[PDB]
Amino acid sequence: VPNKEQTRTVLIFCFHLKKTAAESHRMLVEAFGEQVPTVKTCERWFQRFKSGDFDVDDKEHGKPPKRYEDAELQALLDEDDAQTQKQLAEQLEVSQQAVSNRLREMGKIQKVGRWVPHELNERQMERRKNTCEILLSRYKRKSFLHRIVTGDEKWIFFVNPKRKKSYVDPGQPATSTARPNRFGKKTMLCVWWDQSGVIYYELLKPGETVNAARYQQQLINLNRALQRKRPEYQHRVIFLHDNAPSHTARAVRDTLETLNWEVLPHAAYSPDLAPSDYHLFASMGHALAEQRFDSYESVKKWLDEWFAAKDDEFYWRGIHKLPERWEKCVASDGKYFE
Amino acid sequence: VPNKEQTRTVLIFCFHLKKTAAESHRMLVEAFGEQVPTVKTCERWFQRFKSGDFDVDDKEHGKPPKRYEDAELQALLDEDDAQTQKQLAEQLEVSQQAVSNRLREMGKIQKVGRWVPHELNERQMERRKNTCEILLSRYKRKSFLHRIVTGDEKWIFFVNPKRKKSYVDPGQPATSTARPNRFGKKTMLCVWWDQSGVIYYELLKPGETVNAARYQQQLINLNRALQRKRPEYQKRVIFLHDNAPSHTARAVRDTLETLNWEVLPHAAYSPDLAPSDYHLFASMGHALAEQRFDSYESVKKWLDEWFAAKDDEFYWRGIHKLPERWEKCVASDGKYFE
DNA sequence: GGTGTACAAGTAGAAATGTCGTTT
DNA sequence: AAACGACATTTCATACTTGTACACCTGA
DNA sequence: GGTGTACAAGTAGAAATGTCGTTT
DNA sequence: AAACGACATTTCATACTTGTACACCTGA
DNA sequence: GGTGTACAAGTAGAAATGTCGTTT
DNA sequence: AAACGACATTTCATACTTGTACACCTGA
Ligand SMILES: [Mn+2]
Repeated sequence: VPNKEQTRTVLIFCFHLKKTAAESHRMLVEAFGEQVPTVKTCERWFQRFKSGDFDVDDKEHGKPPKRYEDAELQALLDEDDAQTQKQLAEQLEVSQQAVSNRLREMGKIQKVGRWVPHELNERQMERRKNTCEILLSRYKRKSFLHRIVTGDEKWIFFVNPKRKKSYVDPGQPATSTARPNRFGKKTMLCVWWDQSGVIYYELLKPGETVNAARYQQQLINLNRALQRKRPEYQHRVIFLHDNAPSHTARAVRDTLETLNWEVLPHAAYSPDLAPSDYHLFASMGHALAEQRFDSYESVKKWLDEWFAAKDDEFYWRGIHKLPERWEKCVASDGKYFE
Repeated sequence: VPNKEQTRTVLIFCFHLKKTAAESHRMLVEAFGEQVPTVKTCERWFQRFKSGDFDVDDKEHGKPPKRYEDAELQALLDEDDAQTQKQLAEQLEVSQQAVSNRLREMGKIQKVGRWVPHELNERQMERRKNTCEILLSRYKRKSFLHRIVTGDEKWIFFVNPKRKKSYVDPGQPATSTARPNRFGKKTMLCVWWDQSGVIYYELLKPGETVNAARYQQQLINLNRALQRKRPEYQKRVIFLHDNAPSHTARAVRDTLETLNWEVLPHAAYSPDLAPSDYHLFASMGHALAEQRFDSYESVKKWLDEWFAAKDDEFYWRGIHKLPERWEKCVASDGKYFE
C-alpha cells in the first residue's frame, strides 16, 4: 500500500537504478497495484530528476490575492496607535477576525498604556523643562547630590487589597476579593532622607493634618535630628520638597531661611522628578500590598523594620538617579518622559 | 540521496517485488552508493513487513521521568487557586519556567478575580438571603415588578479617562493617558425609573448634598411627575431604594407613609441586588468613557439624549432580571454571586 | 450591561496530475 | 513502446468569511 | 522603583540501529 | 550467502534546567 | 465622603428651704 | 416664745443642645 510522497521516493530509487520511465512505472504497478500515478506522472518526475533534486514539497500552490497587504494596515497604526480591531476593520473593508490574524502575522501585540501624573500645560511644560535645564547645568559645574536632603508625605492605608489572579481552566471563577474602602482608617507618613539613609520621619495619627504651623515643627525637629545623624553638615544643606500649599507658604519660607538651608527649585505637578515619590515610595508600594496592620504602632514597627532592613546604597541610587532623570525631562521639552 | 525513512519506503517497495532482505541491500547499494543502513536493519524491517508493516512513526523512545505528577500540581491549585508560578515551583521542588509549561500542558489559564462590594458579615449574608428568599417568594405567587419603581443616586465625574491600550511591536511604547483628578468637578445624578423608563431625575449642582429634608422634596416632586407620566396609578407603587442614611430617616419613612407607597425590603450592602446599580448605571458606566464635560449644561444635554435613546425593552429587561438575581443570591447564601 | 479578542468552522488559483491524441 | 504537448481535473495552503467562547468591564 | 511569565538555548533512557560471531 | 541471536553503540523527542526579554506594577 | 439616628455626657426648670415681716 | 404669709436663696429634676460612636452609602 502506497503514498504520493513515498511514490516519488520509489521513483528516485527506480531512477538511480538506470531505469526508464516505462520500465519504472510497471514496477510500481506490479509491486503495489493499479492505483498508482500515471506513466505520464513518472515521465514528469524524470525530467526533474535530470536537473537533480529532492522535491521535498510542492512549490506553493495558487492562493487568493491579499485584500490589503501589510504595509497598509501598518500605516493606520502610524496614524493612531490604539484603535480597536473592529475599527481598523471598517477602514480596511475587511472583517474583524481578519484583522486579528494579520496583526498576529505582523510583529504586533497590544499593551496597556502607562498612567501619567496629570494633564500638563504648555506653560507648565516650559516651567519643568527649565527647572530641569537649570538644575542640570548647576549640577555639572559641581555635583551636589552629596548634600541633598529630600522628603515628602504619602498615605499608608491600613488595609491594602488588590485583585487576586488565579490559574484555572477556561470559564471558571478566579478568586475574588472584597473592595478597599475609600474612607477607611489610614495614617500619614512623612519622611525626610538623604543619599546615605533615612534622617527622620513622623507618622501623623489617624485622621491627621499638616498645616503651616505643623510643618515648621517637623522642619525644626528634622534639623534637631539632622545635627546628630549627619554629624557635620563645611557643606551647606540643599532642601528638595514639593510645592504643597503648606511648604509654599511664607511662614515656612522664614523657618527655612533661618536654618539657612537652600531650597532646590521645584516644578509644579512633577513627582516624577521627586526622589521620595519615584524611588522611595515606589519601593514601598510593592512592599505594602496585601498587607494590613490593624494598629497604628504595627505601622511603626513595619516602617521601622522596613527602613532598617533597606540597604544603604538603595537610597544613594534613588538620589543619584536625579541628574539623567532631569536630562530626560529636558529631552522631552518639559514632557513626562516615562 | 536518502534518509532513514525514504529507506523504509524503498524496502516496502522491494518487499512487494518479492526481493529478499539481503537482495534489496545489493540494489540499495548500487542506487545510493555505500551510504545506507546495514543488512541487519533490512532483515529486521522485513519481519515487521511480513505482518502489517505500517511504520506510522518510530514507536516512542526513552525520556527523563516526570518529577511531579500533573495531578499533583493540580492538588496545589485546589488549595490555592491564585498562586504565582515561582511559588508553586518552590513546593513542587522545580523551576518556575518548568511549572510555566505544565500549565499550558494542562488546561489552565489565568484570569483576574472579581472586585466585590464588601467584606460580608456572617449576619449581613443572611439578611440578604432572606430578603431575596422573601421577595422571590411573592414573585412566585404573582409578578409585581410591573409596579415596582426604583432609584439611587450616583456620581458623574466631569472627566473620566480610561487607560488606552495599543498595538505595537514588542518592546515599543504604549499610549499614555493623563490620570483623572481624584476630586475634579462632579455632578451627582439622582434618578428614578420603572420597567417603562425614567420617571424622573435631577442633576445636582457640583458639590451638592442630599439630606433628609432635601430628599423628601425630591420624593414629592417624583410623585408629582408620577401621576403625570404614569396615569396608571390613579386607578400601590412599590418603591425600591437603598438603606441610605438619608433614605432611612424618621422624617422620610413618615413622608413616604402618607404618599402610600410600599417600600420593598432591601438588604444592606446589596448594590448587585438593586436594578438602578447593576443595570442602569452599569449601562452608563460604559457610555461615559473617554467623554468630557466642559459644563453642567452638557451633562443635562447628554443625559436626555441617552435616557430617551434607550427602548423600553432595555428598561423592562433591567427590572425583570430581579428574580434570577434573587434566585442566585439565595443558593449562594447571600454571598455576592458570581 | 457591553466590548473586544481569538479560536472554529466554513467557502472561494497555481501547482500537481490525469486523459488522450500526436510525434519518435 | 516510449515519450511528448496541450488540454481539462483534482489537490490544498491561502485569504478571507461568519459564528461564537469567553475574558474583562460596568454599576456599586 | 520589583515581580511574574514565557521564549531561548543548553544538558541530562529505550528504541532504532550497528558490529560480529554463530547456525542453516 | 542468507538468516539469525546476543552484545555494544548512536539517536531523538522528553523534562527539566539555566539564560533571559519584557509587559506590568509602583510612586505621585 | 457624605448623613441620620440612637445614647450619651454636659450645660441648661419646679420643689427645697431661709429670712423676714408680722400679730398675739 | 408661738405661730403663718410674702418672697429672696439654694438645691434637685427635668427639658435643652453639643458630643461620641455606629450605620450605610460607597470606590485613592
Ligand atoms: Mn506631596
